[PDB]
Formats: sequence, structure tokens, C-alpha cells
Amino acid sequence: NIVTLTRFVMEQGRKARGTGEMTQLLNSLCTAVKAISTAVRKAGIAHLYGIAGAVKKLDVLSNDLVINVLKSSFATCVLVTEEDKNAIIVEPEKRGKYVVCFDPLDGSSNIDCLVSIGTIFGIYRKNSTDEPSEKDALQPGRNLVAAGYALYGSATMLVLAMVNGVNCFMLDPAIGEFILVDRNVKIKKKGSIYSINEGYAKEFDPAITEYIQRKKFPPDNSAPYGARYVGSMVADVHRTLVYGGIFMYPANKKSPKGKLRLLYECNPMAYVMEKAGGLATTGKEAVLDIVPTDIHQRAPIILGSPEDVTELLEIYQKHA
Amino acid sequence: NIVTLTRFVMEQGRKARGTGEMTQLLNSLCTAVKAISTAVRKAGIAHLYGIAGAVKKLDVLSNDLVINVLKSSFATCVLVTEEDKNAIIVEPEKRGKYVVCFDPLDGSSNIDCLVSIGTIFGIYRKNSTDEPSEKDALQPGRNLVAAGYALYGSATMLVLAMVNGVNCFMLDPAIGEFILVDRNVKIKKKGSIYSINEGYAKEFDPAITEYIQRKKFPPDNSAPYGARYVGSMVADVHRTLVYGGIFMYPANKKSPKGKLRLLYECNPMAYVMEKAGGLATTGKEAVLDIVPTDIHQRAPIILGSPEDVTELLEIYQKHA
Amino acid sequence: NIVTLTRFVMEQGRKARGTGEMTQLLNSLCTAVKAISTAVRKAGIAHLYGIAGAVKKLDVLSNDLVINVLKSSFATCVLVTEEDKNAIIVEPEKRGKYVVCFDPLDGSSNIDCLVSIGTIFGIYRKNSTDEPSEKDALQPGRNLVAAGYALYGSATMLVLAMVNGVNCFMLDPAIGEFILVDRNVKIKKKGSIYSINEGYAKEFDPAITEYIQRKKFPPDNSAPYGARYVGSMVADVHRTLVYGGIFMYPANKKSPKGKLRLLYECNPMAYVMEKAGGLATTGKEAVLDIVPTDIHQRAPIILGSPEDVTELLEIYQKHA
Amino acid sequence: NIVTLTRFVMEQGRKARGTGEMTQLLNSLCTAVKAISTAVRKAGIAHLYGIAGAVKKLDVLSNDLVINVLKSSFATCVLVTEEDKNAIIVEPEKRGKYVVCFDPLDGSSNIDCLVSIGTIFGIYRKNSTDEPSEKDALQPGRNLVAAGYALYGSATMLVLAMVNGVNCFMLDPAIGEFILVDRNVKIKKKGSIYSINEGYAKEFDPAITEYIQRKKFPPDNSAPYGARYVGSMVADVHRTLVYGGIFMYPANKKSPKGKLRLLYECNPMAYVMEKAGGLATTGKEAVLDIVPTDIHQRAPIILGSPEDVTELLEIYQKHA
Ligand SMILES: Nc1ncnc2c1ncn2[C@@H]1O[C@H](COP(=O)(O)O)[C@@H](O)[C@H]1O
Ligand SMILES: Nc1ncnc2c1ncn2[C@@H]1O[C@H](COP(=O)(O)O)[C@@H](O)[C@H]1O
Ligand SMILES: Nc1ncnc2c1ncn2[C@@H]1O[C@H](COP(=O)(O)O)[C@@H](O)[C@H]1O
Ligand SMILES: Nc1ncnc2c1ncn2[C@@H]1O[C@H](COP(=O)(O)O)[C@@H](O)[C@H]1O
Ligand SMILES: O=P(O)(O)OC[C@H]1O[C@@](CO)(OP(=O)(O)O)[C@@H](O)[C@@H]1O
Ligand SMILES: O=P(O)(O)OC[C@H]1O[C@@](CO)(OP(=O)(O)O)[C@@H](O)[C@@H]1O
Ligand SMILES: O=P(O)(O)OC[C@H]1O[C@@](CO)(OP(=O)(O)O)[C@@H](O)[C@@H]1O
Ligand SMILES: O=P(O)(O)OC[C@H]1O[C@@](CO)(OP(=O)(O)O)[C@@H](O)[C@@H]1O
Ligand SMILES: [Zn+2]
Ligand SMILES: [Zn+2]
Ligand SMILES: [Zn+2]
Ligand SMILES: [Zn+2]
Repeated sequence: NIVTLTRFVMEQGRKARGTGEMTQLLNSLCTAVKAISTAVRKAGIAHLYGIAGAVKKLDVLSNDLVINVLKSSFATCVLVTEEDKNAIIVEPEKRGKYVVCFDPLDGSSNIDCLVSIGTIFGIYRKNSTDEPSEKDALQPGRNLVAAGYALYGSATMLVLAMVNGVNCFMLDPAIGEFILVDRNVKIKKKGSIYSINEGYAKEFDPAITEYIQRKKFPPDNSAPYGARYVGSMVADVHRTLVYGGIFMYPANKKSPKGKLRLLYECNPMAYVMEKAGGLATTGKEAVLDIVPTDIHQRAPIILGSPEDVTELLEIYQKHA
Repeated sequence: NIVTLTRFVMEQGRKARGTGEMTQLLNSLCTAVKAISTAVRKAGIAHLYGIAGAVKKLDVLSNDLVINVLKSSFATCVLVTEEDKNAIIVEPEKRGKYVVCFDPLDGSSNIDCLVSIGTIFGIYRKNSTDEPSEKDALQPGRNLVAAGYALYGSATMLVLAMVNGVNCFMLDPAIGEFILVDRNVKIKKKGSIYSINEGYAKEFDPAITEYIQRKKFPPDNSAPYGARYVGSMVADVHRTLVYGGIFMYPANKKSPKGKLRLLYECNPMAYVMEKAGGLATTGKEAVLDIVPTDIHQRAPIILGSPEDVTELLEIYQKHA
Repeated sequence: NIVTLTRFVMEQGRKARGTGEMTQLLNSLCTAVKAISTAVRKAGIAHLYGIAGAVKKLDVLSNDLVINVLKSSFATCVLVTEEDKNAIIVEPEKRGKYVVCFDPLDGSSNIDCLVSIGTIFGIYRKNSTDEPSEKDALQPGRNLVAAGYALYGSATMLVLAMVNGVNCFMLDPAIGEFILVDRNVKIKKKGSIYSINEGYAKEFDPAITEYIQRKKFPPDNSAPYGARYVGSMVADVHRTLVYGGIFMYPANKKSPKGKLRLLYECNPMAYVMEKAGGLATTGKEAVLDIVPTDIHQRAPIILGSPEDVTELLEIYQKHA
Repeated sequence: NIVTLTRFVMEQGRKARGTGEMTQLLNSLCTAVKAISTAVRKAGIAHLYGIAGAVKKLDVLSNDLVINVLKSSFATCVLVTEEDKNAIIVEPEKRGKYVVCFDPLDGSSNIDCLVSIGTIFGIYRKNSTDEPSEKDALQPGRNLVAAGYALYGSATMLVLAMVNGVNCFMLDPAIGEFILVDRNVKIKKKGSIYSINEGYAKEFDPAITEYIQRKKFPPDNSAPYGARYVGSMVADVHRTLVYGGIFMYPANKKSPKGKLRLLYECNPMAYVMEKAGGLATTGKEAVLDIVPTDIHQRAPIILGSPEDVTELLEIYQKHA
């Protein structure tokens, strides 16, 4: 009773009576993630180092792989990449109805020191009948059909959230299959870890400043929270999902609108947190309700266990 | 030309005119690290999920692979594991002269959320003419013949430090060969990242507190440091070696002698840092000079780029 | 423009407007073949040999893997295995409409000396509405919906024939995907290799005896045919498919009805040869037209390039 | 306990008190065979089929991997390849004392239909005090220091024969390690399989003809032998070593000096057969005693179980 991702997606497409265009897209996504995972684990590196006698940095190659494999699903009309200034309009022969927003290799500062990196994606349905253009990507994350990420960590995991729930799949690289290892994931209501880059403590607003303080010096004299900040949003959000706690990347003054991008970092991760029973907020509003105006717009985000996120939203409220 | 770890170790053994007993040992570490890497990446997991009809949790397995493959080398007499209450004395039939101190899977809290984990090891030459015992492991780190670690991060890397210097080997998993990618590694003199678990801020001593303060609000008005703390010592020490900066786990009033263990976490990493041109101090003395009195003794450690560690030792001096 | 087997099967199921039950079955088949290929290449063998301190012969395990993965496709009601005396009736919860006939590891005498072995399968649609029983498997191969084989040779290849043609897919074991490498395969009209076990020359009928003779001593004094007989039907039929020539395993007197079994050796391979433009005959009739009476019935078979098979059928005719 | 090939070669080198130059060489063969095995199994093929948007045919690549990884050993002075018109003299900077004769990918006709293929090698110690030349390769096979082959069949196996005997190592591709699975291999005294290309029956001499006749129609009325002929010498010789029997490629009147080459096909396999207790004859003399006069010279060879080869030498004597 092994459920593979291939079996799971097809079963879901059949219960939903899709024409199979969305199933084709998700199957292409699973193929693109396995190919990236293999290049990230450095298979074939001996050839660069001349094992047979005698370039593509991993993020450019992860980008070429997601664009090609997704264009050949015949299921997308618009692609937005973290790595590309403009939205990619798929050629008419290869068009389908979906819009995919992705970060091809997340945790750019973490690539060379070999810490966990990952791929983040969100899928929208084209809501118009005109030529595909950037406009089709500019939808609130509330409109996502599916979103998720693949983590290339000690093992590779693909986490997929759709209307029905969040499920986690582990890649068995011996057979190239993702196996369902966690069905219907729900985040703990309260965690014990907070995750933020405190080197920006000087630019933090008073509510963040107050909340961190409370985590280190708890008023009630319970144990302080542990701190963890891997530096790759994928890696820090996955641990928040699996262990609980809170992850924050607020507006500071170098990034006054936050550093993380809305369509392919914040919205995918916000949708997974909400399908898992957590909250994802800007501090003032829910991330999935923002209507973007630029495909590379930034938003501050705080996401994680609902009691921890509620505790910080109450501090935001008493500072107005 | 492709220098594999097997070619490198055999040539270093030839230069040194060793009998070949330490080359057999280093070759046995290379095999155990490859077998742990494959298990960590979850190859064969489908069989656990019933793919063929019809769990040695990853740290017990890593522990069992290092002890067995190292007894089979005929090169060791005493083995000290993070996982083991007592020193393991190798049966006289497999007995050789080296003492191997190791942490088989570091970053215990990070195993389940799939963040980078790793193996740490230090090798001593047995010095007594007595029967092998715990005592042959209780040598200052200054007496280490070789030390290093394997990081199972986005790719698997082995870093080996011997008298000659520090060399980095990348595993090419397609051929099961460690390839020399970075020779005679030297840490940057000053970095821009500090790494510490700030959840313990209530229990830090005043030189640590003052130092974190200067990193966040620089008195000379230079730019603040970035913060990173993955939570696995191997991953944080490895990013410190490759990018620079400082890593700290001081005594807090929960772990008043520090948390990390001297024989198999602090001494191996101190020895690597020192052969790469950096420092490793308790804040009061050099880690490699401590005379161990217990195989599971703990020590504080501060390590990293020479200028950053020196800056903290200055602050430690204006407070005593 | 890579076509993977997953993309190809789904596209074909959509053009045919299947409910997706056949697509699910073929996706399970692709997962079962990858798992067998990995166990055949001996991944993990170091664990039998005690790498970590401390049974299922490859054909019993290949059998357990095909039965479990096919039962969990929820698409089969009857299974017939080379290795099982009785047909397997799938439990009602897991039932679907298809009947699958398979040889789990072909070339039993070739397993231990490591020569090419393979998996052979044929799929029928249940043509009745009564309880599944052996009767459902007893259909002429003319009724096959899909048939094919996976060869675990120097590389792993899956050859799949359905009404529309024969296509060959190569496993890239680095990502676990089968990639379409040969579309719409057609066998050469005449080949230059004959494949038969000549150690039975004493029991051969006069038409076989005459035909071999003509291959070694050609009347017209052209070049003799080369001989090849790997000993695994999969391996010998695949070379016949790809290079042309003829493969024969006639009735001799130890196997007076031939040695090869009809439902899971002869019919699958006969269907592939006919979709590829070749012939497969008993010598008297076409193999796919035999109506079987026992699920483990044997049939002689001669298959391959049509001019070569016609030349031997003309000799059969002048010996009556 | 797990004996890897790296552990075995290093201990044999220690027993023999070698300087370590032949251990470096055998370790370089183990690495080149792992890299050819991965290429043969087609890992990374998706990249050729455009998975990332945007061939060194397998024998050229195998050739380039053996020469490069062997020059990098600093252990060879002359290399003779099946693929190379002339002997390769290693640059004085990489020059050592051994002469390596090899066939990089044997079974050229079988590469495209994916039947077992393999690598064959023989190592001589250079004997002249002269500048290295073709001449140091022209030594009788009796002067070989080590010989063996790698078979890329259903699993990858390395068979190594040195003075001590023949040992078989299975590649565990999950960890990239060759594991000792069969120690001091001895061929059966009499087998029940004969292997020859009978398509040449018109050109065989009368002792071969008579011998095949006795195998098919036994005069003492014992059971006929089975016939097997894969078509790749490594695969057929390997099945002869493990099951027994006889392998023959006599001179036919197309190849009157035989087809297989003395330095890198016949001598390596003869040396393995002899260390396993079997025979290797041209029909007239022992293969290992022939004095080569050309690095690409051909010889007939008959090899296999002692009683079967002796039976054929008897027939060869009643005809001259
Ligand atoms: N594999 C899938 N699993 C989840 N829901 C899907 C699946 N396939 C399609 N559906 C649902 O059906 C809609 C249209 O399917 P489609 O015709 O394939 O584009 C999708 O946008 C989903 O809401
Ligand atoms: N492979 C090696 N590379 C580095 N130094 C080694 C090597 N092998 C041995 N040596 C040095 O020589 C000493 C004795 O070698 P051994 O006889 O093998 O125990 C060791 O303690 C090292 O200091
Ligand atoms: N993936 C497939 N490719 C080939 N034809 C198929 C495919 N799926 C289904 N069809 C055809 O449609 C019939 C019924 O499909 P199904 O409802 O899935 O059982 C099959 O028996 C085939 O003839
Ligand atoms: N690893 C080895 N195993 C078998 N015998 C070896 C080994 N290494 C060297 N010897 C023997 O010792 C000789 C000289 O060793 P070397 O100094 O390395 O060239 C060789 O020609 C072999 O006969
Ligand atoms: O160094 P800081 O400022 O903390 O930024 C890290 C954040 O930005 C991202 C976005 O791509 O990393 P990075 O810039 O290194 O590429 C996230 O993965 C991560 O959470
Ligand atoms: O949770 P904190 O207290 O920060 O401790 C993490 C430190 O301890 C160690 C030691 O084993 O991790 P862990 O307990 O999770 O196994 C180090 O890897 C790590 O640097
Ligand atoms: O030894 P012979 O009689 O030639 O039989 C081999 C034939 O039978 C099969 C059937 O399973 O092999 P085997 O008995 O060794 O298992 C075929 O793969 C093969 O073509
Ligand atoms: O076709 P025949 O004449 O039987 O020759 C096959 C023999 O020659 C060799 C020598 O290289 O194969 P091939 O030409 O196909 O490369 C051997 O592997 C094999 O045993
Ligand atoms: Zn990012
Ligand atoms: Zn640890
Ligand atoms: Zn069979
Ligand atoms: Zn050859």
C-alpha cells in the first residue's frame, strides 16, 4: 500500500473529473523536481573535473529545467520565474490553461556552502480569454489551485497543497518515485521555535522587537523559544510546518516592503500554511488576499503556528 | 586531473612512509560515509512503505555503520561514540593502533525536518603500551593525527584536515567517488555572519551579550552582520569555514560547561579551523589544549575567522 | 522535447478517452519495472554482506513486486504469473477490469551468471461479467490490449506495444524516468542472425533441420547467417526486434509442445512482433490465434523478420 | 566482514611489500570501471533528449575514461587499446612501470541491442631499461602480473586474477563500492554448455566439426550439451567460469588466425581461466606461451573446464 505521487495525482484528477491537463502539469512538475534534485546532489561532477579527458550554475540550470519540462506539459500559457524579469508567454502550440509561478532554487546565499535549498511553485488557472500576458499571473494567492515546494535537504521531499489538504512525499532516489509519507498535514497550534534574521534588529519595527524579547525573556517565566534560521525560506518554512513555531521576514528599512516576493515565495508558502491550519500575515493583512500589481512585488510575511502568529498580531494591534 | 580521495590518501600515506595502517583506516571512513550518505538520502524507502508487500532509525544505523566498517579496518583499538555510554575496545583480532572519536549523525534535532546533518570524527594514535582503554581517548586535541566531517547537505562533502592542511572532497554519487574540489583551504580573516542560538539570551554572560550587541548595532557605524544558525554544528561550522564569520555555543545556565562535547564535536572542528587559519577558543583557553578527563565532557566553543574571534576574546578580557 | 513514459501513457489515455483505469495500470507497471531493475542491478548488496553488522531470490522478489504494485493500481481482477500455479484473483476492494499475464524474471538459467534477464507482460480486458477466474486469462493473444517487456541488460529498456505501434523507452536511472527513444518501431524485412539452442539438434524436426542448414551453407553462396542465443527469450527477442533475424524455439521431444508458455512468453512477444511488422508462428498457425485451455500451456514459436519466417514456413509446407 | 576491493587490494599490496605503485593502479582501474558502468547503464540520458533545453558514443567514451584515469595513476608507461592503432606511451611526468593492455568495451556488436558488454584488461611489469615502447607490451601472457574484466550485465561484476587466484567482486551501485562475493574461484572440471558461433560451420576445421557433433549427438549416448553464445567474449567467458563448459572461437576461413586479439582478449581470459583451474589453448599450444609479434595480433582460443578442453585437444590430435 505504497501511494506514489503519480498514482495520487491521477486519482485526484479522476475524482475531480479533470480533462487531465492539470494531471499532466503536476506529472511534469514531479519530473522537473527529480531532475533538479539529481543536479543539486552533484551526480556527474567527476566529468567537470576531467575524469574522461575534459558552466550552468545550478540556479540557471534549475531554471532551464523547470521552463522546458513545464512548456512541454502542453498545460501552461504563462510562467513567472524568480530568475526572469518578464513573464514567459508559452508559444500557442504548447499552450494550456495554467499559469505557474516558481522560484527555481531558493536559498541563493546557501547554494555554495551546501545548506538546504528548494523549489517553490504556485499554480493559477487563467481567468480571462485574451492573449496570455503578465496580467494572468497577477492574481491573489487566494486564487491558487495548487501550491507547494520541493526541499533538497538531507533527503528530497515534495510538499503539495491543493484544496483538499497538504501531503508530503519523500523521493526514493533508488527508483525515482515520490512516496506519500504524510497525509493531510496539520501544523501544531503552538510551537517552540522562532525563525528570523536578527542581524536586522536595528531596523525592526516595535512590534517585532517586542515579540522577540518576549520569546527570549518570557514574562511568565516559562522556557524561552529556541532560535533557528537556516537562511533558505524553503528550509525554514518546512521545519515550521513539521515542528511548529514561527518564521518571520518583516519589513526592515533596506527591504521596507519585505524582501520576499509575493507570487513565488510568500503566496505558495502562505497557501500551504493555511491548508495546514496555520496563519500567514503581512502583520496588517492576510497574504493570500493581497492583489499584486507587479509580478516581482515583495511583501512581508509572518507564518506558522496560529497561536504564535496571533500573539504577534495582538502586539501589532497595540502599536496603532 | 581528477584526484579522488582514494588516490589522495594513498599518495599521502606513501609520502609519509606509513605502514599502510592509517591509509586502510581513512579508506574505511570513506566507505562508511558513503553508506551513511545513501541512507540519509532515503534510497530504498519504498521497501519500508510496502512496495514488495512485506526501523533502525537513522542515527542508530549511522552508528552501526561507522563502528562496523571501522572494526573491519584492522586499524583501531578504541572507538568513542556520541551515541555510546562507554568507549568500545576493539577485539584483539581486529586491533590496530588508532583511536577514533566520532559523532555519527550530528544535528539530532534536525533529522526529522530534513535540514543538513553530518558525521564528525577525530583520530588519535594510541600512545600507551598498556591494554587499550577509555584513557587512550583522553588526549588533548593538539595530539590529533587527522580530523574532519562529512556534511549530508544539498550535496555530500567530506572535509579532511591533517598536518598538511584542510582539503574538501565532493561526493559524486553517480560513481561513488569523493573528488578533490578545494585544496589547502584557508578561512577568511574577517567574515560577516555570526551564528549562535539567541533563544538563550537570558543566560548569556556579559561578553557574549556585548558582542552580539556590537554585531547588531555596530559602534563604528559599519554594517550589521547577518545571522545564520542552521542548528546542526557541522552545517554551521562548514558555512563558517567557507564564507567566514563566527560560530558560538558558549555556556549558558542550562549547559554551564557548554553543550558540545570535547572529544568528538569541539576538538575535530577546532583542529579543522586551526589548520585553515582560524581560531577555536572556550573564550578563556584554546580548545585543542584542554586535557580531557571524561570521554563525554562538554566545553564552550567559539570558532571562526581570526579577527572575529579575537574581537570576542578582547571583550572577554574587559570583563574578568 | 523529451517524452517520458508517464506523459506518453496519459496522452494516449486521453486521446482514447479512457476513464484512466488503464493509465493507472500502466503507471503501476512502470513503477514495478523500476523497482525490479534496481534490485537486479544489486543496489544495497553491501547490507547482505554485513556493512552495518548484519533471502528473497531475485525472481521471488520480482514476483512479489509485480503482484503488489499491480494489485494496488485498483485496475486488475486476475493475475497470471509464470511463478504461480494458480491465477491470482484480486480481492473485490482492489478490483478493476484488467487481466495481466506476466513472466516476472525471464531467463531463469541466466540470473546467476549475470546475463540479460527481463520482465514480460500482456494485458487483456475482462470479457465477461461473472466472478474473475482463470477463464478470464484464457483468451487468444489476438485479444491483447497492450503487451511488452522490460529488458535489464547493459541498460534497462521498456518496449510497449499497443494497437497503435511499438515504442521503446530507455530508463535514465539518475532521475527514474523512462524516456521515449524510438517511436513506432518496425523490424527489418530480412535479417542476418538466427537464434536457436542447437544442442537439441538431435530432436529437431526436418523443416528446422533443413532451415539451419541453409543458414550455414547458403545454396546461392551468399554469406551464412551469424548465430546468437543469449538464453533469455527477452534478450533474444529484443535483439531480433532491433537488428532483424529469426528466433526459434520449436517443439523438440522433451518439450513436444515447445517449452515457452503461451500467455506470458509467446503471446506478448508475438503481439510486439506483429505490431512491429514481423511474424510469429507455431510453424502451423499464427500464435496470437491459439485459444488456450490451460493458463500454463506451451506453444512452439518462431518469430522475427517476415522474409526469414516466410522462408521457414515454406519449408514446413513442403514437409506435409 | 565486508571486504571491499579497496580493502582487498591495499592488504594484498601490504602482503607483497609493494611500493604502492600497483595498488594505485588497481585503485585507478576500480574508478574507471565504475565510471564506465554508470555510462553504460545510461544515467543522464534525459539531458541528451533535451530535458533542460540544450554523442561520444559509448566505446569512445569508455576508451577515454580508461586512458585518462590510468595516466592519472602515475603507475603506467605503455597502454595498448583495442581501439587504438598504436601503443600509447605515457608522458614522462606520469610515467610508472606497468604496461596495461585493455579492451574498453567488449562486445561491439552487442552495444546497441543492450546485451551484456564488458571491459578486459591485462597488466605487465615493464622489463626493459630502454625508453618505453610497443615492445614492452609484446610479452607472453605467462608474464602477466594481473588480469581480469568488468562485466556490465544484469549487475556489474569485476573478476580479478593475480598470482594468488581469482576473486569476484559485485558492484553495489548504491555506494559505489565493489564487494567481495566469491573468493578463490575454481571452474568445474566438466560442464554441460558449449559456446561457439555455429554460423561459421562451413569454415570450421574437422576437429571442431567433430567436437560439435559429439556435443549434439553423444556417442556414449549421454545427454547433449546446451548451447549458449551471447556474442560478447566477456559474457560468454564469464558464464564459462561460473557454470563450466567450453568457449570457442577457432580460426575459420575469414579469420584464419582467429578473430580475438592476443594481448587484450585472449591473454587476460586465458590467465583468469588458468588461475581458476581451467585451460586455454589455440588447439595446438597454450595461449599464455605465445610470444606476441604485433600488439593487435589475433589467435584462436578454446577455453573452459579442463575435461571439455582436453576432449577437444584429443580430437585435434587424431587429425594431424
Ligand atoms: N490531478 C488533479 N488533482 C486535483 N484536482 C485536479 C486534478 N486535475 C484536475 N483537477 C481539478 O479540475 C480542474 C480542471 O482540470 P483540468 O481539465 O485537467 O484542467 C483543475 O483546475 C482542478 O481544480
Ligand atoms: N594516508 C596517510 N596520509 C597522511 N599521513 C599518513 C598516512 N598514513 C600514515 N601517515 C602518517 O604516518 C603515521 C604512521 O602510519 P601507519 O604505519 O599507517 O600507522 C601516521 O600516524 C601518520 O602521521
Ligand atoms: N493510456 C492508454 N493508452 C492507450 N489506450 C488507452 C489508454 N487508456 C485507455 N485506453 C483505451 O481505452 C480503453 C478503456 O480505458 P479505461 O477506461 O481506462 O479502462 C482501454 O482498454 C484502451 O483500449
Ligand atoms: N596491490 C597489490 N596486490 C597484489 N600484489 C601486489 C600489489 N601491489 C604490488 N604487488 C606485487 O609487488 C610488485 C611490486 O609492487 P610495486 O612497487 O607497487 O610496483 C608487483 O609487481 C606485484 O607482483
Ligand atoms: O539573508 P536574508 O536577508 O536573511 O535573506 C534570506 C531570504 O531570501 C531568500 C530568497 O531568494 O534567500 P536568498 O536571497 O539567499 O536567495 C530566501 O530563501 C531567504 O529566506
Ligand atoms: O538547540 P541548540 O541548543 O541550539 O543545540 C544545537 C547544537 O547541539 C547539537 C549536538 O548533538 O545538536 P543536537 O542536540 O540537535 O544533536 C549540535 O549539532 C548543535 O550545534
Ligand atoms: O535452455 P533452453 O532450453 O534453451 O531454454 C531457454 C528458454 O526458456 C526460458 C523461460 O523461463 O529460460 P529459462 O528456462 O532459463 O528460465 C527463456 O527465457 C529462454 O528463451
Ligand atoms: O560475431 P562473432 O564473429 O561471433 O564475434 C564475436 C566476438 O568478437 C568480439 C571482439 O571485439 O565481439 P565484437 O566484434 O562484436 O566486438 C568478441 O566480444 C566476441 O566474442
Ligand atoms: Zn527565494
Ligand atoms: Zn552533535
Ligand atoms: Zn521465461
Ligand atoms: Zn572485444
